[PDB]
Order: sequence, then C-alpha cells, then structure tokens
Amino acid sequence: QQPIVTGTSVISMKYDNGVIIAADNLGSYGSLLRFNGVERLIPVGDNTVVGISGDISDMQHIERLLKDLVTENAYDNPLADAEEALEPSYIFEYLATVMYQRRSKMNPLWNAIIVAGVQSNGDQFLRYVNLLGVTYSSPTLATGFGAHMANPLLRKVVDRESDIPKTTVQVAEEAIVNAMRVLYYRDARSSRNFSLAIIDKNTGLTFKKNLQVENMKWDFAKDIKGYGTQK
Amino acid sequence: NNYDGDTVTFSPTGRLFQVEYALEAIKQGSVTVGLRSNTHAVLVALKRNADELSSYQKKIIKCDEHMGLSLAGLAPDARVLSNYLRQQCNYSSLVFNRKLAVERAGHLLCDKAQKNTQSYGGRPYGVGLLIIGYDKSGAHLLEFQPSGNVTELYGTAIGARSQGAKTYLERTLDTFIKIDGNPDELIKAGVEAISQSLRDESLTVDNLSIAIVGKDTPFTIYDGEAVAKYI
Repeated sequence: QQPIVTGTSVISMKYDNGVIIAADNLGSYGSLLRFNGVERLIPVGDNTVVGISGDISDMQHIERLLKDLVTENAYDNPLADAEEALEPSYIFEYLATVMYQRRSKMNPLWNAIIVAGVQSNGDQFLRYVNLLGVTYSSPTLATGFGAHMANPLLRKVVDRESDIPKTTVQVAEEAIVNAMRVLYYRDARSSRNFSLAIIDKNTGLTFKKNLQVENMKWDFAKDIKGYGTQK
Repeated sequence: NNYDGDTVTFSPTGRLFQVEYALEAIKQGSVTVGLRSNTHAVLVALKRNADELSSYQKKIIKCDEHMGLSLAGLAPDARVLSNYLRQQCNYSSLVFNRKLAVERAGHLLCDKAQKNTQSYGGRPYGVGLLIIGYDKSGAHLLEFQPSGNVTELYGTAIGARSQGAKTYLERTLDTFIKIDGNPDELIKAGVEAISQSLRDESLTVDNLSIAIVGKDTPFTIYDGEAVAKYI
C-alpha cells in the first residue's frame, strides 16, 4: 500500500550481442540514505538478470519467488540445464502475471521490474513490468527517475532497433556508466556505488559489482557565488 | 476375492485389483499404435463402430498444435484427462509463455491418476492414452496407464491384440526411428504395425484414423479420404 524502503532507478540497454542492465546499491528510507549494500540486480541462471526498483521488501519476495521457480523448473527435468532451462521470456511472463494478479487483488507488489536477458536463439530480451502489470519493450528501458534522464542519453545511442546491430558492448557500457553518473548528479536518492550486469549471447553473463561513479566534475562550483547579486 | 471391492485395499500379495480391472478395460479397447522418429511422432488408431448404421467413435483428440493423444478404453475418462491436459498446457502458455513439455504433461497425468488409486470413493480411470508431441527436446511418445504409470517410448501399442503391433515395432525400431525427412513413410510404418493387430477385419477410410506432429508439422488428424493414401 505504501513503499517504505526503496531502491530507485534501474537502467538497461540492448546492444548488438546482448543486454546491459545497471542499478545502484542503495536502500533509502524516505530521505534517509539508510541502507547502502542492497543488491537490486538478481541473476536468474546464466541468461537472465532481473533488475528491481521500488519497495525492497517486495523485491526480496520476488527474489525468493525466482529462486523457487528455478528449483521447481529443475524437478523431473533432466534438461533444466539445457533446452528446458528458464528463458528470460518465461521469467518475465511469470513476474508480469504475479504483478497483475496482485494489482487486481488491490495488494500490489510496489515495484518496477526490468527483465534483461538473451534467449536461447540469441535474441535480446528486454522488457519492463510495473506494479500495475503494465508491460512494454524498447531498446532502452529505465525505471523511475532514470526514465526521465537516462533514456534520453541511451536513446542517443540506440534510437531504433536498426541501431542495435551498430552498437558495441563498449559503447553501451560507457553510455550506461555515464547515465549512472548523471543520475548521481541529479537524483537525491541515488548512490555513487552501483552494480552492472552484461548478458552476452557469446560471453554469457558478466556481473560487475561495487562499481563507483567516477570522473565527476565539480570544480566549476568554486565560481558560483550567491544567488544573484552577491559578488 | 474379498480384496477387489475398492482401490484402498491391498491383496495379501500387494496387488490393487480395481486398478488391474481398469487395465482390463483398456485391453478390451480397440488397438491404437504410436510411433516416433526424431522429427515426427505418429498415432494410428483403429476405430470401432457400434453397428453398420453407426459412426465410428473418435479415438484421437488434439490437445494443442504441439500435442495430442489417442485413447483406448473408457472414452469419457479420456475426455476428462484430455481436458485436464489442455488446461495444463494452457496454464503453461498463459503464465510462462512456454510450451508444456510432453514429459511434464505425462507426469501431471500420472499424479492425477494416482489419487484415484490411493483414496476411497473415486475409481481409477478406465483408459489408456498414447500421447505424442513435439517440443524443444524433439518428438515424444508417451504411454499412459491408469495405474499412473507413464513411460516414454519410441513406439508402442495399446488395446486388443496390440502385442502384434508391438512385436512388429520391436522388430522394425532401428528402421522407423531413422525416418526423419518423410512423415508419410513413418505413417506407413505405423499402418503396417497396426495391421498386425487386425483380426478378421481390414483398414478402411471409415475405421482408420491417423495423427502426426513434428518439427514444422502442427498436430493434425487425418480421417476419411485423407487416409486413403495410407491404406
């Protein structure tokens, strides 16, 4: 009914061979920056990462549901490591079902979720669902405050699906890291510490923890004096 | 025999006579053959009419374009189990956007059937099923028995005189399993198998029905003049 501890933006991007998703490590408690080691990117197998924003208690509930789903999928399934592994699309559809059912019981999971992955055919998967069950896909996805600031920057790289094959992992990762820096400049509930995950159809999941926003520019602040007339 | 009055009674040798009698229902049913290659799975069913004025009863039921079954024995139980299997496939599609594996469908039927063997007041199903499907692991054929036993096979037959067809399939396994390019030759192998179970009867466009499923071959039932090619 009301979110208490909250994560903030998850941002993500397709690139030629995969998907990148990043989220910062902060649990805020209103304006109090209370918890600073909250991982909000949940890998599911080697082919999927779930990025969660919003209520951290509901996030922990979803993470439990995802671990249970992997366990259940392994039951009586000798190919659970192979052609009957969970796909990103299965995980997304399950989460979207849960979210919409919870909404329809007036008891929402107060989250926005991005499922990033690579399908077994090598297709990039990147889809959003929120607490309403509203779903959409785009070459770039961002939740929360990142929807307003990160998406413009990432779309300057990937404006349409025909930009995806032109976009390397280096360019996409640089764009994601710069967008995280911009969020640290401009989101009062952000952290300079973030996690980033790369899901490549060739090189698999690479999950980078304890990244820090670097190369911030602040020295121009020395010149700012008063609010108008103070010399 | 004091022990055959209900499913909840073991005999002194550990038999469940009501289950055995429900298997006798299957043994009285008309023959169905199943067989598969790697790319295709085929059902062949001899239908029986009540008399020269009656229609021939349906032996084959589509579940999905990826799955269907053939029945021997008590057809209303096959309707119940087919509706249940349809519901399970539907649920998998709706919740996970994934095609239900044939093996998991078989285990779901096993579990549904077992309850009727374990508790008072119900009864075992009186019907044997051959389930064919194509999934991410290729072609599959299952035999369901209402003891709840489900077995994955390259070929089998159920119903009256079915041991003749089963013997022929055992004899020709190493040929028909290789028939991957040519669904019509797998169908002809199945029709030659079922011929070994015929007594004082011939295949006709009236009494023969066929189904096939496979790689790019949605589950389709051939009956009437559509089977005249294979007679």
